Amino acid sequence: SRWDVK
Amino acid sequence: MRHERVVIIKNMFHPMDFEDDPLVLNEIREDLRVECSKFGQIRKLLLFDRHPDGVASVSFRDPEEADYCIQTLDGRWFGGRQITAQAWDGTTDY
Ligand SMILES: [Cl-]
Ligand SMILES: [Cl-]
Repeated sequence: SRWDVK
Repeated sequence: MRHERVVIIKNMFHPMDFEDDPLVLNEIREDLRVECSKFGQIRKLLLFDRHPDGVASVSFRDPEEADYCIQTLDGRWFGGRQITAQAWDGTTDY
């Protein structure tokens, strides 16, 4: 998932 | 009078992201559905995949579900982008 990738 | 159930999420993507990978759009769609399913019963989930602001709309069964979604997602990071989440204004189309 792409969630939380800064 | 209006008890808002629709959450507008912005900066999730740029439409150029889908130019050279045909799978990214649905990967994002499901990423969003999986995350938002924790906040409430989803009635409708839409990605405006040609909108330059990277817009998605998620409609919930209860207004408290939209509030919980807004609280959790606003300012969170997604694929290297900081996203916004806000209650729909009831008038703007995407
Ligand atoms: Cl849907
Ligand atoms: Cl129901």
